[PDB]
Amino acid sequence: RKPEVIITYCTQCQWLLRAAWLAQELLSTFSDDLGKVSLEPATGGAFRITCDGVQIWERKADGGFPEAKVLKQRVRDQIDPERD
Amino acid sequence: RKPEVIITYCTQCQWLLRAAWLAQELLSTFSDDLGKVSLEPATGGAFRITCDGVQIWERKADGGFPEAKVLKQRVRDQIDPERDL
Amino acid sequence: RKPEVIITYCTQCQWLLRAAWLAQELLSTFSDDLGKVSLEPATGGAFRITCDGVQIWERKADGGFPEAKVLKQRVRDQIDPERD
Amino acid sequence: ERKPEVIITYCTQCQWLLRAAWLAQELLSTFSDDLGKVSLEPATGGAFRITCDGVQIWERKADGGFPEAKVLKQRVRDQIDP
Repeated sequence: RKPEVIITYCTQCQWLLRAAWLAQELLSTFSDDLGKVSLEPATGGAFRITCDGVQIWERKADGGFPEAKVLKQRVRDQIDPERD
Repeated sequence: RKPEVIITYCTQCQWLLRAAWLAQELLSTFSDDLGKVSLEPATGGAFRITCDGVQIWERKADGGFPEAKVLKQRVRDQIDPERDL
Repeated sequence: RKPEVIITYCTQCQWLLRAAWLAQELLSTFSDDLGKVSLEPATGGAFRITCDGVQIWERKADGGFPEAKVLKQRVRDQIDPERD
Repeated sequence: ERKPEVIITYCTQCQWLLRAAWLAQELLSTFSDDLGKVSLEPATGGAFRITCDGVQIWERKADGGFPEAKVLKQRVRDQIDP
C-alpha cells in the first residue's frame, strides 16, 4: 500500500492544465510518500480530489480550486497528521 | 471500464516533468476514451508506460523517451486502431 | 509588435510550476493575441506579472497567487477589453 | 549584466504549447540562475524554432522534429559564456 491521489476534472471546461499542475505540485513535495497521482477526465464542471478515496477538495464545496499550499497540507494531514 | 495508462518514472532522475507532459499530451488527445492517466513515482532510472498492463514504452526497451506522436499512435492502436490522428 | 506577458517567479521557492501553469493558461485562451509569455527567474521571493510593463499582479499587493480566472480577466482588460 | 534569454517559437493550432512549455520548464529547472528568461512565442505553419539570444539552437526542419531534454539542455549549456 501507499497513498494514491486522484484528481477528477471536467475536460470540456479546459481544466486539464490546472489538474496536471496540481498533480506535479503534489508529486514534487511528496515524491517519496505517494504511490501515484491520477488524472481522471470527467464532465459538467467536475473538479474533485481525493486521497485513498477521501475527498480533500471539491469545487462547489470548497469554493473553487485549491491553493497548492492548501492541497499539500490536506494531503499531508491525510498521510501523517504529525509530519511537517 | 475505459482503458487506463500509467507512466511510471524515476523521481530522482527528475523525470516528473516529462511524465507530466506526456500524460497531458495523452489526455488532450484521448479525453473521451481514457479512463485515467496515472503518474507513478519510482527509482533507478525507470521510465515505463503501460496502457492497461500492456507495455507501450520502456526506456531501455525503446531507447529513451517516446515522442509525442509515437506514444499517441501506440495508445491509439491499443484502444482505437481505426482512428486517424 | 504584440503584447508580452512576463511572470517573474522565485526559483528557490519552487514556484516555477505555477508560473509555467499560469503561462500555459494565458497562451491557451489568448493564443491569437499575445506575442509571447515569458518566465523570468527572480532571486528574491517574488511572483509578479506584467503585461507590456504594466503590472497586473503582485503576490504581496494582490494577496498571494492568482486564480487562472482572475488573471485571464486582468489580461483581457489590458489588451482585448471586448471579450468573454 | 544581461543574462541569456531563450525563446521557444511554436505553432499554436498544431497544439504545441504543451511540448514547448514542457521544454521551457526543463530549461528553467536546470538553469535557474543562468537564464534571464525563457519565452513562449505563439506562431503558425508548424514552426518550432528555439533561439538563445538570437542564436538558433534548434529548428524542427533543420534538426528533424523536436529536441530531447538531454540535447537542448546541452545546447543551452554550450551558450552560457563562462
